[PDB]
Amino acid sequence: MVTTFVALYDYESRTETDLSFKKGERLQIVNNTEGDWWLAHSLSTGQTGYIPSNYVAPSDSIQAEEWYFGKITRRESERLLLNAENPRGTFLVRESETTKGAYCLSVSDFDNAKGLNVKHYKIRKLDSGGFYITSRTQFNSLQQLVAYYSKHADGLCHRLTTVCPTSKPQTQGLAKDAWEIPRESLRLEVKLGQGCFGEVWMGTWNGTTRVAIKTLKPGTMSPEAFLQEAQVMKKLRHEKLVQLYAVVSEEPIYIVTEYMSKGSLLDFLKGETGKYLRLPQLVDMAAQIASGMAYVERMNYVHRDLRAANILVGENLVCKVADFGLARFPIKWTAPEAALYGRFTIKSDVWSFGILLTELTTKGRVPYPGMVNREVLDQVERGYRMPCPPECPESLHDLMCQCWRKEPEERPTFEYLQAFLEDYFTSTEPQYQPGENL
Repeated sequence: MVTTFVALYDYESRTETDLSFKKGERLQIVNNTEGDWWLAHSLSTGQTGYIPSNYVAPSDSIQAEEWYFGKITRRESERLLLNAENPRGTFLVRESETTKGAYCLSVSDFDNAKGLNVKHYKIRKLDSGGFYITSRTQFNSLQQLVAYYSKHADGLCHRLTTVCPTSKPQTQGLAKDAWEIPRESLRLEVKLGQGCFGEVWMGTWNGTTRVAIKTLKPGTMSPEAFLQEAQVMKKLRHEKLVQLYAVVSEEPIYIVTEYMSKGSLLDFLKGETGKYLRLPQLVDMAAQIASGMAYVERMNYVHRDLRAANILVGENLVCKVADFGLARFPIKWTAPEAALYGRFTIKSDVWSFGILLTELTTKGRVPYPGMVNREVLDQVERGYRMPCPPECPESLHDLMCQCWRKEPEERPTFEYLQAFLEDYFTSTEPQYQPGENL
C-alpha cells in the first residue's frame, strides 16, 4: 500500500514545497524508493510535501523506536553514552560489529573504582525468531526485551532508565534537487575566518536554515573545473566528513556546507577548550579524522589540504574533515612531492595527517617551530623531520615517521592509521558482559 511512516525528529519547512512535521507525526508515503527526499502526506494536518527520508521510519518497525540506533559502532555509542550528565542506566540498542546478525544493548554505568563507564550486553537473535541476553529470559521482539529491562535489572548492571539523547541529524541536501542555488538565497551574516583562497562565513539559506558559506576570490579556478570537483565531493557521505550542501557556481564562487559552531580543531586545541584534552581524547580525535580519510581513501578521492584548521569540532568531541582542497600556502603540511611536483594523492594526505598528529599532541603549536616556508621545503627534501614532541608518546611519533616516509608508496594507508589509533589503548571494541547476576 501507501506505507505509514513515523517522524523520528521535528523538521521545519525551508522551501515552498517541503513539509513541516513534529516527532511522532505519522506520514503517508507512496513511493519509498532509495532517495533523499520523499513526497509525504500528513494525516494529522492534511498537509503535503517533500520530507527528508532519514527523519522517518516505517510505523511499527524497530527503526521507529527512540532507543534503536542501528548501525552505530561501539566507539560512537560510548561517545554518546559517556556524556557525564546522563544518569546510571542510560541506554541504546544497536547492531553488533563483532558478530554479524546479532544486536547489542549499551548501558551507561558507574562504579567507585572505574567511575563512569559503558557496559555492552550481547542480544542473541534466536534463529527461530526470539531475542535474549540470557537464555533463561527470552523475548519475542527487541521492544519486549527493552520494555522488560526498563522495569527489571535482572542481571543487568542497571535497570534501563533513560533513552540515550542524540542530536537531530542533517538532511541530505538542503531541499529536493537543490544544488546550484542562486546567490540571493544566501545571506552571509557572521565571519568565521579568512584564508589564502577565501572567507568563511556563518549565514542562512532561504532565511530559514543555518549554513556555513565559504567564498573564493575570482581567478582561483574556472567555474567549470570547480563544478566538476564539487560534484565528486557531493557524492561523499560519511559521519566523519562535513557535508557539502550546495554551490553558487558563477564567479564569485560560494561553497555551502554544514555549520559547526564549536569551530576548528586548531582553535579547539588552544586555550579554555584545549586545557581539558588529555591523551585519550586527542587519540580519539585523531582516530575519527583517520576514519573520515579512510572513507576518502576507499572512495578513491583526495583532500589536498588536511590540517587541524580544516577539522571542525562537534558535540562530545566529534571531529569532521572539512574544507576539501577542491581548489588545489600551507607548505608545512604539504608532502615534498606534492609541493615540488604537484603530485597530490591519498599518499600526500597521509603525510599531512602525520603533521596534523604533531598539532594534536602539542596543543596546536605551529609545525617546524622557527622555520619559514622556504626553509621547511629544503630541510624536508634533505630528510629532516620534526622530532618527538615533549608529552607525545614515542609510539605516536613512530606513527608520524611512517606518515613522513620520503617515498609515497612506503607511507601506510588510512585504513591502517584508523586501526592503529582505534586500537591504541587496545581496541576494535571487544568486551561483552557475561550472564551471572540476579
